[PDB]
Amino acid sequence: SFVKDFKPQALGDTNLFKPIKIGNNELLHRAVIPPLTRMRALHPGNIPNRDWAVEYYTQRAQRPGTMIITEGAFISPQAGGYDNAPGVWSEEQMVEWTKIFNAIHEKKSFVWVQLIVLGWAAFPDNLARDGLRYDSASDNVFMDAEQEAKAKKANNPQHSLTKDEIKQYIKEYVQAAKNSIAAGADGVEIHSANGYLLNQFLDPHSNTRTDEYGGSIENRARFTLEVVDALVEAIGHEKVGLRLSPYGVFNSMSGGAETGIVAQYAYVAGELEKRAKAGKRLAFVHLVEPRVTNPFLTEGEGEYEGGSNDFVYSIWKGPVIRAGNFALHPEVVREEVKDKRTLIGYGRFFISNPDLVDRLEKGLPLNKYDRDTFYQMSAHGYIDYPTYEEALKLGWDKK
Amino acid sequence: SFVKDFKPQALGDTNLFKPIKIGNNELLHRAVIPPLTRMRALHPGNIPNRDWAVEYYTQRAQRPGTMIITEGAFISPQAGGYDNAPGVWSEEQMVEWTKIFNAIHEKKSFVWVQLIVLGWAAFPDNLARDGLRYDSASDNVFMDAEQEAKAKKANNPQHSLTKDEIKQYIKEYVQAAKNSIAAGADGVEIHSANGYLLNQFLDPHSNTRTDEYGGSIENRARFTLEVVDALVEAIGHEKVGLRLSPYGVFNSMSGGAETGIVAQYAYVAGELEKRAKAGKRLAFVHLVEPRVTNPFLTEGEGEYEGGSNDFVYSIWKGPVIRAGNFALHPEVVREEVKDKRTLIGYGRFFISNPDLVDRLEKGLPLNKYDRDTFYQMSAHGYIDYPTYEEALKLGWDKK
Ligand SMILES: Cc1cc2nc3c(=O)[nH]c(=O)nc-3n(C[C@H](O)[C@H](O)[C@H](O)COP(=O)(O)O)c2cc1C
Ligand SMILES: Cc1cc2nc3c(=O)[nH]c(=O)nc-3n(C[C@H](O)[C@H](O)[C@H](O)COP(=O)(O)O)c2cc1C
Ligand SMILES: [Cl-]
Ligand SMILES: [Cl-]
Ligand SMILES: [Mg+2]
Ligand SMILES: [Mg+2]
Repeated sequence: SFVKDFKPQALGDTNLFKPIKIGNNELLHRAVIPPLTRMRALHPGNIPNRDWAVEYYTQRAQRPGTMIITEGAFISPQAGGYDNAPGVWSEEQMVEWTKIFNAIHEKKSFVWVQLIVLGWAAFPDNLARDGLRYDSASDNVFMDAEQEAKAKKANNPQHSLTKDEIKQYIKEYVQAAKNSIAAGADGVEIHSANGYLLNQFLDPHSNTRTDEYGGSIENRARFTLEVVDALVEAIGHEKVGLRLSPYGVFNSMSGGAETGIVAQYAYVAGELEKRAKAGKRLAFVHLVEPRVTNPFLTEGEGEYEGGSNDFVYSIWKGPVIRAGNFALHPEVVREEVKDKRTLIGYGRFFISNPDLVDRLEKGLPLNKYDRDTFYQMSAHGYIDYPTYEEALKLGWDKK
Repeated sequence: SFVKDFKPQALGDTNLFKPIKIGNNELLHRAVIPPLTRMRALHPGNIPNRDWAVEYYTQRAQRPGTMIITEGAFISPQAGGYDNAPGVWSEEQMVEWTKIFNAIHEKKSFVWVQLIVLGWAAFPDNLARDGLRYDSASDNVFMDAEQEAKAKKANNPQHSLTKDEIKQYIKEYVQAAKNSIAAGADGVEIHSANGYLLNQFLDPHSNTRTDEYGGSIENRARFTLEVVDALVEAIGHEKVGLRLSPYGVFNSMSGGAETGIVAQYAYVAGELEKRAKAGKRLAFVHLVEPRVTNPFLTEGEGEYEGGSNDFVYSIWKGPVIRAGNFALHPEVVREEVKDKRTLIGYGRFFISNPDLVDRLEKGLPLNKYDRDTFYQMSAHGYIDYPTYEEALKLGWDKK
């Protein structure tokens, strides 16, 4: 059915529908698909879903010139820990990714692989089964009670990364980015948000190290910036973006409660701009808004009104993708896109609306999303959400 | 005469005329007099002007409940180097300051002493005459060619402060703050802006030290925060404010050209908020706007449009005083004061309008200022600017 108490607004008369260049891609509009983990990958091997994944991305690539960022993909087995999320380290995986990339490109759209490393968000029992460590920045605070319980039962202690192990992860990032580009991707997004490994280093709560990788702003940011530099060198600055969530609390990050949090993120932005003047400007910075500090919470919940991402624009001078509760707030988008380098990521409503871009342009009703199938092993709630035309044929305007 | 091409607006219907508590003071409106060096102090002894200073402050205290921040006052001889700016270290000085404070309090207004240390802004030849060092954070870059010339002629080399010398300055700050409060001041403002000593430490251009006082964000901010803590301990958090100019380029600071500049200032703000939750919240943070990156330039010149101070509000949760080209822009003030903890500092037009507050309330014409007498040894352009009533009697509406 359609979202009931929503008054759509046509955004065709705004910059959301002005073309823009991101890296090597000529986007025809500024509605971006942000990375959305869907858990349809198959076990063993973390293989992109052989039955449905091409169709899912094809559907969502349907508006020509759409930028798509993939669901997070593990750079290596040690970086993983969810059996049904995909990786980008093996030939088996890349064969499926290549079909996905070809399909998106056939629709005249673009695809950026998000590269992820879970750290403490991983399931310790899955890792133990596979003889893998349970990693994080430090070893004196756990993510939450459920993870502590899983670690205890699995006899798999949260491990503070040694330096060489950080270097190994960097090696894996480089190979993963190379694999992605070689298989046909337009670029990669480095995930440094949402409480995953790089974020665990950035955050003073999860990072209590006393070596060069913690204990200060520059040190906490070291790992993230090393990955940025390794990837820019490997595949080019124009094929690399970075995702951050300064006010996020998901996966036990600090958010605005940490008074040093803006300085930490301002520093990272500064270092990117530094490189940008040094000739190596990233394709974009992608920010999760304080509009959504936890993506599991329904729209309008977990809003942080005490902080803004606007500080980033004073520092970083490249394109900025912003994501978080924008689908139901066209009045907010209308204002934000007046800035000529701002793009808008729409997550949950791209899950439920394969033709979301047409709907934004024309101010059409939106399909409600079904949270129950966000992470199901099913085609249902993955590839069977209707376009607006299909919805009308199904009589959804009458429900 | 009045400012010719200005269309005044009455601001009586805005928060600019809502009372607010700053430290121990119940301000009756939010138009603040920011610190304004006027160079009327007498030599020898850096003594506040025995003839005119009481009258000057009395005039500008005339609207009941006005917060006045004094011209910068040297904490010690070594901290000085301008013969005609006042100090707050000697009995001779404090006798004059006490009369000033009494006069302001008689008008039911408030007075905060700004404490300053010049560093490389000082005249090396004056210092050499008095057997004093020419100090800064470092010794490998000079402020400008004129200062280099003065240093050469005076045989007085720019000296990078040793650690114990930093400690001595801290001792002097503490005694200076005590002297101020004892003499009757409502509080002090720590000047960490405008390219003076504390700012010289904050800025990566002027601070190239490799010890604990430089080489990182935390280190560059160390001196400023040590002064803050020393003063909060000495006289109370409610009697202490801090002034910053993140985008300033005056006295050879970096401004927005430094990509790390927002992180540097965000860190300081974070540390203040940290103390604020630790029970010791400063009375205010005072910011110079990117509206004016150099106060010597006429209004509308030296504007930096590439950065905003708004980031501070995401971090620091106390009162914020903002200064820079607001007198001629009531339309901007009207918007900024919608924030209920924002006060507005008016510098140059408080020099020329002793009754500025009445004029802002009622939307009256403003007296033009005379830059030639900003720093003259004269009553002219100091205590002879007319109130609006006096201006009309002088026929200024006809000029
Ligand atoms: C089901 C689901 C899966 C997600 N997966 C990822 C992910 O793999 N990587 C990532 O950086 N963010 C992920 N996010 C966060 C989104 O990219 C987005 O920032 C968030 O949903 C807020 O935007 P929205 O209100 O438009 O949904 C996910 C969010 C949801 C709801
Ligand atoms: C003549 C003059 C003297 C000043 N003296 C000081 C000072 O002693 N300390 C300080 O922090 N700022 C000083 N400033 C900067 C002002 O406090 C204020 O930030 C600046 O003039 C911009 O505000 P305006 O446009 O309202 O004049 C001075 C400015 C002027 C024009
Ligand atoms: Cl799993
Ligand atoms: Cl002088
Ligand atoms: Mg169901
Ligand atoms: Mg004259």
